Amino acid sequence: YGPDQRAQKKGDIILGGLFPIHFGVAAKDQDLKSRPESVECIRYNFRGFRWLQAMIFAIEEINSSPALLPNLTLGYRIFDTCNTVSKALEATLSFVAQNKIHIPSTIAVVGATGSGVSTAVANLLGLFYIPQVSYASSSRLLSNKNQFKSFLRTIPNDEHQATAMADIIEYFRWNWVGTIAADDDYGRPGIEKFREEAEERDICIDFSELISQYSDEEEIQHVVEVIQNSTAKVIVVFSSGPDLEPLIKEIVRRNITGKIWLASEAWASSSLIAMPQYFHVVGGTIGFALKAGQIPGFREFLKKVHPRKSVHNGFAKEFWEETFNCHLQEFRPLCTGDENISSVETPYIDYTHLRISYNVYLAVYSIAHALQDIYTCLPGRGLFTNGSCADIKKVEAWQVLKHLRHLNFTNNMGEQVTFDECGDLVGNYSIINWHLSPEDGSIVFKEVGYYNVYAKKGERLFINEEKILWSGFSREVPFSNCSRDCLAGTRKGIIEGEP
Amino acid sequence: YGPDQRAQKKGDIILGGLFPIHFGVAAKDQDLKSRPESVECIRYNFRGFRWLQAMIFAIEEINSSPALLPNLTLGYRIFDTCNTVSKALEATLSFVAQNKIHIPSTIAVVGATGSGVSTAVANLLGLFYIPQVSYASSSRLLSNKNQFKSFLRTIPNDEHQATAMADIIEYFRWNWVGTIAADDDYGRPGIEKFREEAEERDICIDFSELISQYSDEEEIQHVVEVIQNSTAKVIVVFSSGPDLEPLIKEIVRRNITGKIWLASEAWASSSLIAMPQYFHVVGGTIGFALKAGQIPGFREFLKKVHPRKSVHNGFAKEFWEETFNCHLQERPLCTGDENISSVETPYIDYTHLRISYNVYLAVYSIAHALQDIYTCLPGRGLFTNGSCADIKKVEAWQVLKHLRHLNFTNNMGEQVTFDECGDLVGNYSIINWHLSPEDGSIVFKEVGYYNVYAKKGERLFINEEKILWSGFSREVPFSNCSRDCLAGTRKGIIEGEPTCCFECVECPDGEY
Ligand SMILES: *[C@@H]1O[C@H](CO)[C@@H](O[C@@H]2O[C@H](CO)[C@@H](O)[C@H](O)[C@H]2NC(C)=O)[C@H](O)[C@H]1NC(C)=O
Ligand SMILES: *[C@@H]1O[C@H](CO)[C@@H](O[C@@H]2O[C@H](CO)[C@@H](O)[C@H](O)[C@H]2NC(C)=O)[C@H](O)[C@H]1NC(C)=O
Ligand SMILES: *[C@@H]1O[C@H](CO)[C@@H](O[C@@H]2O[C@H](CO)[C@@H](O)[C@H](O)[C@H]2NC(C)=O)[C@H](O)[C@H]1NC(C)=O
Ligand SMILES: N[C@@H](Cc1c[nH]c2ccccc12)C(=O)O
Ligand SMILES: N[C@@H](Cc1c[nH]c2ccccc12)C(=O)O
Ligand SMILES: *[C@@H]1O[C@H](CO)[C@@H](O)[C@H](O)[C@H]1NC(C)=O
Ligand SMILES: *[C@@H]1O[C@H](CO)[C@@H](O)[C@H](O)[C@H]1NC(C)=O
Ligand SMILES: *[C@@H]1O[C@H](CO)[C@@H](O)[C@H](O)[C@H]1NC(C)=O
Ligand SMILES: *[C@@H]1O[C@H](CO)[C@@H](O)[C@H](O)[C@H]1NC(C)=O
Ligand SMILES: [Ca+2]
Ligand SMILES: [Ca+2]
Ligand SMILES: [Ca+2]
Repeated sequence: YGPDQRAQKKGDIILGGLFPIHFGVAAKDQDLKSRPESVECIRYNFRGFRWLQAMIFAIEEINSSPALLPNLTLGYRIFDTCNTVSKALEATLSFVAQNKIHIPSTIAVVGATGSGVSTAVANLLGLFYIPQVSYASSSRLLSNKNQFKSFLRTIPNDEHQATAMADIIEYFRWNWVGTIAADDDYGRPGIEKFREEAEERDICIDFSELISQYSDEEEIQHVVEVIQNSTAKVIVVFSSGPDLEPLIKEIVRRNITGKIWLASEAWASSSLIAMPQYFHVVGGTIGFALKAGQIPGFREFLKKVHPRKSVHNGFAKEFWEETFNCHLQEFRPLCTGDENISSVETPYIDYTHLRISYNVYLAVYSIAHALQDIYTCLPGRGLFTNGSCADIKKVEAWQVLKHLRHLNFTNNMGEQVTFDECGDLVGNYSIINWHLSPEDGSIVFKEVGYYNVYAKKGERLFINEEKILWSGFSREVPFSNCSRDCLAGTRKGIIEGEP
Repeated sequence: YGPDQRAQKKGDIILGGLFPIHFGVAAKDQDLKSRPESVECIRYNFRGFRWLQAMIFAIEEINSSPALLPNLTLGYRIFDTCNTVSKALEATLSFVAQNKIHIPSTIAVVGATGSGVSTAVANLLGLFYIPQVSYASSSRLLSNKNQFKSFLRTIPNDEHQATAMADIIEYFRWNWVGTIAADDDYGRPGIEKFREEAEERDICIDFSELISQYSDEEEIQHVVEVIQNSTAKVIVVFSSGPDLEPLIKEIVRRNITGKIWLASEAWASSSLIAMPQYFHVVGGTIGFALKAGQIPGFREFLKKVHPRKSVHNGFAKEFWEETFNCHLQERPLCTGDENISSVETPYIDYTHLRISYNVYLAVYSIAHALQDIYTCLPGRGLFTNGSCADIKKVEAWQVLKHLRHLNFTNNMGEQVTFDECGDLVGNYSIINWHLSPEDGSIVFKEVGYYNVYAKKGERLFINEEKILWSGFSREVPFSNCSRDCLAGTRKGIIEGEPTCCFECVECPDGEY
């Protein structure tokens, strides 16, 4: 059961996992004139492979520490989703293969990345009460506990992002904008929340459009026609890189400049949009980012992968091949095997901060500490029936979920990690700016403030306007009002139809 | 296996089924202090039982006719979903149980009602390329063929409904309304489309709220207060009966009267809201409806039910118990000789068949897809090299391919064919809620239609002479946020308020 390439290790306790190794699937048509065959995957995601190694590192750090879960070993079974629902469902059917009835059971799943994939996986995982701990899903629809009974996450939701964007617009005195969002369960609720917030602060919106990764030519042309027919220089986008690339390509080949973008977290640091060829269009973007944690011995673990020594990993071979443009054997030169991964610039060991990787780390330690709480329990002071402890020899999924619901522990950085009613965390935000490197010629992200989620309303945002390059060259705030303000000797008037 | 309650029969080809026999599940939630049990369904839906009987009737009619499918017999396997995702997922896992690994396979499935349930079912059914035909799901999110490969339906989507509501509001000139929607995949896209159209037509919307079947007291109280403060008389609702009942209960308890409700097809005929004691609030509602059909011999088959002769129907015993307030023993004891006509229930208390006619069409659609595979000639086929499939060993994707190229004639002399998004087209009927003078009861009276086959601006037709506003009044209400400027005067601006609301200032001296 399950797909062919996988990261698998045996042990007393087995943990699941879903990571987007590939960016997407093939644009194919199957008019069913023959028996259908399995779809393929196209592009290679080096960021996703880095997230995969964080879970392995956390598990192997737990197994080597006698203070956490002694006399017990943890395994894993990690698959690939290709950013599609169907592959995730194929893997999940293997996750719950024994509960529906030679395959070990699953007690915890480190959830997917996309919101739609997470929803589709959770709808099936909630039947058997198997906890799922996501690390990048920030939709507000997953906070509903009537439908998703066993969903937890280590990332905050998207209400504060919309509120902060409205706060920025109010801060810089703009009242004429336009909105774009992806066509999924992550973009639509967020853009709706932003519209709800902006209606109260008297901000008028000109156009609203929806995009998708599989949009045809005559839906991109219409969207880019609507954009250039407007007089608003401020555009708000709730989408990811794969869902935004075609529109950006079309805009670039048309050479449309002068717009100001307010990026969400999904594409704030995406490598598909932050390209020097696009700088004369996407330059000067303002976006949001999370707070970066610390993992001490992580670079050494990343810099010791090998297609032959990493027998437990099935993605290492393709990582080597895609990195070195080389072909392994059991145009493309043959692989010697002694090549060095430090000589190639890829989003694998070329990073400045760890944000989602820290989330994977935290999810694995949350599961481990729930298991530890099960382990070190005194009978008569438990959490089940008349007060009892669950046996660590025969632990089940729902007991782990119950312990996760009542979790409180201090991480390696010296701060508590507690899950709220709907299994969410609250955290700070960091506001960044897109610059141009003077020496290397790449794109540099620079912090220009922060968003405080603890302070009172109206005292949260903090902007250092002195360090904002408005288009990479400008040092003056853009004008984005619909009409010029009247003077002392005049008054206002009404234009029929217009807001 | 799956759930214990079911209705199945042996045959060469088996069809699936998903009907909402109940309205919902129990309100109990576990604290995870013990092993969780199976959730239980609470209310009984007499409308959902009628739709199942339509599928059974269609199959039994096909088996008797030699012209349609000789030498082949159709069975069935029908489950209950209770308007819940988990039950439907369990039933669907039972449907595809053979293909995960003795178990017969399911050629086709007649889909669910709710869009949220249908999406969850289709996500799992699309892996195995099993065709699914829905009779009530009408969300536009299900028209994306890049995700739902094998979804088909016999009901139009809601874009035309939203445009029709905008046209109705434009016909009776109002520019100050409100909107209420359900928090699922059905009410959100429709309300977004309506907001787009209303902004296009220069109509101002005051508020916008979201409700759900499991909303607590504070949310309902906040929603009602929002409606109370605003002066917008006209309210537009995109939801169903179960999701709207708590709000209507709270409003009726607080006695808020005078609003004009525009109703979607989901609750324009629901028996949970169309009640005589709600009339002083929901009276005079204007809503949409589908087009009725004819199924001769249906009522007799409906009236020949019994909890003993129905060997193949496991839902009949609870039907009898609920109908006669009895208890069958293997609450008085059941004699078993009572008359169905004695008890007045939504089972046979109907006037037109509108959703139960879609089940008929779905069953004949699958039947005609199998007649095409059955009868063909070598070199004349939809598959590779012009070859034909094997009727003796037929697969699901062949049925899907033949469904994508289907063109047949209904019983009542009209054509059916499906678009390449698996959707259909049809007209609408606009009804008005009255009060019957003989028996106090809501009565729906048709006042106009919406010809979807016409050009823009010539589709809506409304007869005003048969509309009773608020159920008694004969005068068109008023909703504009501002009294009209009379003459010799100028518009004004009020700060912080929409352009729909002005001040009516007088002109300067020497002008006109
Ligand atoms: C979230 O951000 C706020 C401000 O950005 C943090 O508050 C700061 O806390 C440090 C140390 O406690 C103080 O030295 C600063 O003066 C605080 N800033 C302000 C504006 O009061 C807060 O600690 C952050 N939260 C977390 C969990 O790190
Ligand atoms: C663009 O419009 C905004 C609001 O429409 C203007 O913000 C006003 O700024 C003045 C002076 O700073 C304040 O007295 C007003 O209260 C602000 N408006 C509101 C609604 O608070 C802004 O000045 C305009 N910018 C330009 C360049 O005209
Ligand atoms: C309520 O407002 C609507 C539009 O804001 C009014 O409709 C206008 O009516 C005048 C004549 O009274 C026509 O000349 C306009 O063409 C109408 N506008 C549109 C867009 O159709 C309506 O009359 C107002 N109601 C009342 C009672 O005055
Ligand atoms: N929050 C996104 C997922 C996401 C977060 N960060 C990302 C970075 C890259 C790609 C996707 C993401 C969603 O729900 O859809
Ligand atoms: N169109 C509805 C389905 C529906 C039609 N009539 C109904 C009556 C009751 C409940 C649901 C329905 C939906 O998308 O969900
Ligand atoms: C595109 O627009 C920029 C900005 O004005 C201009 O400098 C450039 O010449 C244009 N054409 C290109 C980049 O081919
Ligand atoms: C978690 O435990 C620490 C231990 O002192 C305590 O200070 C903190 O308040 C606890 N967190 C919650 C949410 O109770
Ligand atoms: C369907 O069949 C009818 C009658 O054979 C024919 O007139 C029509 O062109 C066919 N196709 C469509 C799309 O209706
Ligand atoms: C809709 O109504 C028009 C006119 O009333 C009619 O010509 C057309 O055939 C109808 N279509 C359907 C699908 O009923
Ligand atoms: Ca250990
Ligand atoms: Ca306008
Ligand atoms: Ca206002």
